[PDB]
Amino acid sequence: MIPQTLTNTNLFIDGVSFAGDVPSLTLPKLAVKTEQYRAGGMDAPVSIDMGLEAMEAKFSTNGARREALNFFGLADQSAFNGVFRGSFKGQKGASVPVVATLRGLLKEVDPGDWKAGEKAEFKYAVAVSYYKLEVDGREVYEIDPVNGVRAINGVDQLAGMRNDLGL
Amino acid sequence: IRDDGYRLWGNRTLSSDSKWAFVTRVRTMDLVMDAILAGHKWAVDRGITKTYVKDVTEGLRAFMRDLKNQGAVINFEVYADPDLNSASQLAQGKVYWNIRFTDVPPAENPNFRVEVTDQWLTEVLDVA
Repeated sequence: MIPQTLTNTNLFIDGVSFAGDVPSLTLPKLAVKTEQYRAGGMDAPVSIDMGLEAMEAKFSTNGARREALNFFGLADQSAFNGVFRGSFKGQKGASVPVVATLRGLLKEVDPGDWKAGEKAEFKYAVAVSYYKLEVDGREVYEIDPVNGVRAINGVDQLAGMRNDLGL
Repeated sequence: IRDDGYRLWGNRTLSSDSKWAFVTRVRTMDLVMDAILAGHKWAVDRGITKTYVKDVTEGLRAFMRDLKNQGAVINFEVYADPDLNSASQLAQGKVYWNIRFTDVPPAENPNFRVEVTDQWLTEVLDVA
């Protein structure tokens, strides 16, 4: 392979670009909910899946930025839309985009300490109700809890439970 | 037949088919469905979801064990037709079911085989 690393990030909240004031992004940690399964005739657990964990995407701005402050605590959950973008560089110069469109509830706004000479950072966190990760313009993840979809290469892994539940 | 015109007597209908000889057979099949239909009027609306065909069978079986309970049938059989439920049929709104049952037979001809014996001529009428 080629040594490849992120060099640049961007954020689109509602189509508006945050191309001056987002120092840090955080994509949601996709964790499956394992239960360590030890049963008869075996000495070690085996970790069956039980569904996904709850996803939170957090991000920080350090200006005022009403274009992200006005999405806190709306009555409409899953109305914060948002696109986390990253450019992964690579040694040969072939920049690969990593774009994570996501949707949910902006669940906490954390204006930190305001010291005078120190940079003040508004920390936000969203409660992700839809998540699609595209790498090099190709769908890697697509997670929609309601309308239960877990696509991993465009392949919906939950077609098994969908016919079982009659969904 | 009797007693200043007292009782209606026959129970054969005017059919040329021995499968449909009794009016019991004709009336039961006619009014098992009129209870099935008037009772499943929700199946002509209610656009086809995934468990549409399952919720009709368990609805058909439920309004058919009420008929086995009161004695109209004996051991019905209801199931969705596996060979004719296509998706080309389902785009037209057609979906099929099979509602086999057995009707109760009328006791048309009780037969008495009566015999006069001299077997109990010694068991009684004797010093013993």
